[PDB]
Amino acid sequence: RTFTKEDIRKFVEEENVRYLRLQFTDILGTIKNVEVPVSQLEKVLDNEMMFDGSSIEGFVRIEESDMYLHPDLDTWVIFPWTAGQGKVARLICDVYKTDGTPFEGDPRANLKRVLKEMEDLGFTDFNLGPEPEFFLFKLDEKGEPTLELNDDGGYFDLAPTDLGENCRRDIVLELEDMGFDIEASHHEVAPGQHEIDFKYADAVTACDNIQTFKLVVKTIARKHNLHATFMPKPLFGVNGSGMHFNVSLFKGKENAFFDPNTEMGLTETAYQFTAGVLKNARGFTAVCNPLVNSYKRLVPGYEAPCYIAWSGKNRSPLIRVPSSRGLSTRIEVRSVDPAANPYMALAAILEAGLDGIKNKLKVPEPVNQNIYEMNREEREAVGIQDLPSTLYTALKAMRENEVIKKALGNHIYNQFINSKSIEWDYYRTQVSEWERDQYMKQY
Amino acid sequence: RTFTKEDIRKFVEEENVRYLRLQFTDILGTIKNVEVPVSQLEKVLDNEMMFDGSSIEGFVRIEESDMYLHPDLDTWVIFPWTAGQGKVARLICDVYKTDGTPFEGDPRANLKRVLKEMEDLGFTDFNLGPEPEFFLFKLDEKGEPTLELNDDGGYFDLAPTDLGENCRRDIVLELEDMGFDIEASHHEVAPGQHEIDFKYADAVTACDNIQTFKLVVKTIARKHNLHATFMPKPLFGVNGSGMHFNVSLFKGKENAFFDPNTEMGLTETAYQFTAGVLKNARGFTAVCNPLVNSYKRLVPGYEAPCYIAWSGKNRSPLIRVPSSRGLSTRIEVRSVDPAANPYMALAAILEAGLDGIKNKLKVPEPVNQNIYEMNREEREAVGIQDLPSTLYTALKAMRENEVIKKALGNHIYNQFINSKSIEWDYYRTQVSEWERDQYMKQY
Ligand SMILES: Nc1ncnc2c1ncn2[C@@H]1O[C@H](COP(=O)(O)OP(=O)(O)O)[C@@H](O)[C@H]1O
Ligand SMILES: Nc1ncnc2c1ncn2[C@@H]1O[C@H](COP(=O)(O)OP(=O)(O)O)[C@@H](O)[C@H]1O
Ligand SMILES: C[S@](=O)(CC[C@H](N)C(=O)O)=NP(=O)(O)O
Ligand SMILES: C[S@](=O)(CC[C@H](N)C(=O)O)=NP(=O)(O)O
Ligand SMILES: [Mg+2]
Ligand SMILES: [Mg+2]
Ligand SMILES: [Mg+2]
Ligand SMILES: [Mg+2]
Ligand SMILES: [Mg+2]
Ligand SMILES: [Mg+2]
Ligand SMILES: [Mg+2]
Ligand SMILES: [Mg+2]
Ligand SMILES: [Mg+2]
Ligand SMILES: [Mg+2]
Repeated sequence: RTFTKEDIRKFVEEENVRYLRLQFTDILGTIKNVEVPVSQLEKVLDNEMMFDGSSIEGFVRIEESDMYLHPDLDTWVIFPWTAGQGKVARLICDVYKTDGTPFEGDPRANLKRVLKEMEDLGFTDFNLGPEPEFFLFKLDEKGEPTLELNDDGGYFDLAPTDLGENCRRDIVLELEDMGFDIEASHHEVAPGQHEIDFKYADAVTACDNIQTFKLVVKTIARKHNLHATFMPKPLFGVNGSGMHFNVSLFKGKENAFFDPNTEMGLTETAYQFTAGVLKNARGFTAVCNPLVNSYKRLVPGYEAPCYIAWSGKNRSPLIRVPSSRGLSTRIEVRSVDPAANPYMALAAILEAGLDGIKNKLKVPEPVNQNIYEMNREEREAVGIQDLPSTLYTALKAMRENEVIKKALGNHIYNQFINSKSIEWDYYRTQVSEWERDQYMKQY
Repeated sequence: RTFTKEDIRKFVEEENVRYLRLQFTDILGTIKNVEVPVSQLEKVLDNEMMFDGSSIEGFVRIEESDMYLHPDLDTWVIFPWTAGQGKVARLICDVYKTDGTPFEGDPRANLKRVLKEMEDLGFTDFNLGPEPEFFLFKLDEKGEPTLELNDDGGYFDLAPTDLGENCRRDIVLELEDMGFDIEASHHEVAPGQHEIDFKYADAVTACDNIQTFKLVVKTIARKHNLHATFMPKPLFGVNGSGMHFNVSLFKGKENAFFDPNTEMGLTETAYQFTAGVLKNARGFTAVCNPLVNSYKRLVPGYEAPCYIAWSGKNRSPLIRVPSSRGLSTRIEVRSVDPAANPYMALAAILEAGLDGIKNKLKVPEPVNQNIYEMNREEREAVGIQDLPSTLYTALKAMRENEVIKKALGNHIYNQFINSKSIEWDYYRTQVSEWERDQYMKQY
């Protein structure tokens, strides 16, 4: 069910592939890659491809720059928009040190580490169905983006109110040709916003999917004279974009979250799992919402969470339980946004979830109600805690949580905190057009 | 005949449609749809598939916000401007709740509910032939509509006075290749105004016929560098657009409105029905004219109604009985405008008419003169009421009518009152440039 070096060797000759892209993911969720001519295949498969690690965000220092790429052969895919003499294929890679030690800073591998912990606890797969929503801006004279959305449409609109109809069709086409099992395509709430959904996959595969997804969304958009962006809240007073993380544990072909006995079809594994996410949600939101701009979307009134609670069929809370049951039984962690590093965010959610199982915690009361229309002490009554309000308050929540530190390991944890703290302090000393428009004449 | 799943399956295979487009309508009459690839065909046909009802206007709240779609299979249609590999079929859907119940808030479901009460009183089909007039404006360079109209032509004008022949011929062509029975196209009275008529059909498919028609006109208008608008009165001083509702009852392929033996040629069933339409007109005007702007159409001098009355061959009253008889025999409610939600409006007029049959009401006598040149005191004489003049009074007339509260059921009634009252209380507060032009120098 895994591919061998000779599997890959045959694909390269069958489809007459000309170039290889070796791709991997830094600490910011940003995909990086070098292209080699397929004449270098044997170097690729014997794990002898090198790059400057010091030139990558959350990696090594300049005095130990050299690092290697190790291709995960299962990640093979060919880019259905490439020619015959320019056919390009891809391998996603894990990062290693010169000595053959896998890198403590690799985000993909760190998720592979946390998934071995769920396995020793008796679960065969951790499935994630991501929901990355995006905005489409128009490009100008000289190719750079503008602030003019591509339409003034809204949820489930059709053409011409929704003008990214063709562009979404082109993204489904190339994606389907890449082995994506697409599920739905539609205009989202906010003007210019779009959603394309695809079937869930096992943890490592799902993240690889997100990275591919972004990759295809952005380039096809450019071919439609549009600029795509996964920024959390591009604009005040409209819905932001969130990368909902639908998750579930399988004991093999069977969904450990589903109960065919009860009226709400949830097992107590699932209740325990949701318990852990809720307990540790403060500690992991810096990682699921790692930009300053991520907290301009965690504001009430736009179907994004602000308050740690769970409920079914309810889109105001941090955890919605969608109505589907059966193999589709899942918890939806709505706080995640598309700027998150998927590998790290899923590591976060998984180990928080595994915290609830290993510690057999009982879940709080479902908040079956519109949490926005609740006031500070009406929710303080039922024990509903807030998520961090700023990126600075999110990191502090991180420094004091013990689970996110285990889910990330010491390197990523420190490199993440060190970067984002510098990030905050550049922001914190910016003077906004807001401050000037409100304060330059008045005072 | 009536299509069944495997009928659906075979058409999908035999035609290689790659994409389903599932559509439903919100309270404001606006079409809503999601694209899903044919991968998901079986998830569609098992009514297994969902959307967010709190982001549909006039539907559910965010706490209870998960809803499903049941496709009406008889609505299968392949878009004749989608080639292979990008070929889209459509299915109109009904809307269901998480408990498997139809949604009280579905406007289409509702028309179906009322049509059931029509089968009670012994009628097989309620046919409607709609007449959705529209305007075409010129786009500017960056794609947005301007206030320059496409021609300056009149009723029945030719090219080059009429510069919409070519936009209309393309509309007519796509429409026939979607199965429409087109009956005429021509320039309408106002400059830039156009009409395309088509055969009547049963109530549901006719409202479906209107939604498709609207979507196909706006699409093709863009292809021609135009903006189609179904706004009732886009410009002062020249006719508005109406959506004439031509209706009749059938006792099984027999025009129940046609009496072959009498001179006028109407059965007493047709008379009773008009009595009910005429009695309840004020109560259903808000739903037939839901815009502030709807009421700048409903003003004398423009071939559009403003007084509750009925006449044959006569184009001033609310209701006109056109000369044609036989199976063409119909009443024409001329108040309807194209911003009206088709399903709701038809539900409203269907029950008003039913109100008159069941109670065997008797018809006001016809007003066989140009009822725009009758003085308020001359009209009060014969006992002729006025239509509501503002959306606010129309809402007042609606809150005080019992037939309309039962045509919509409480959810649609309540949702529409609420939404439109708010739409008014913004309008009533804005300062018109009319006001600043007459008053700002004089005072
Ligand atoms: N058992 C499961 N575990 C994790 N994700 C799942 C499971 N079943 C379905 N999903 C995922 O949840 C996603 C949610 O799809 P979507 O239609 O976007 O739901 P909504 O938009 O209503 O939250 C799908 O992408 C699917 O792959
Ligand atoms: N029995 C009927 N019931 C409802 N509509 C009908 C019937 N017979 C004809 N019609 C419809 O009336 C419409 C005529 O519109 P049109 O020719 O524009 O009339 P007008 O003379 O009012 O412009 C068509 O949509 C046609 O299908
Ligand atoms: C209507 S929405 O509910 C959009 C939510 C918002 N944009 C956010 O996640 O921040 N999401 P979904 O795809 O789950 O229906
Ligand atoms: C000549 S007109 O009579 C124009 C009516 C106008 N546009 C309105 O109903 O507002 N309508 P029709 O197509 O029924 O002849
Ligand atoms: Mg070697
Ligand atoms: Mg291709
Ligand atoms: Mg979704
Ligand atoms: Mg969404
Ligand atoms: Mg979601
Ligand atoms: Mg199923
Ligand atoms: Mg006509
Ligand atoms: Mg007309
Ligand atoms: Mg007419
Ligand atoms: Mg008789």
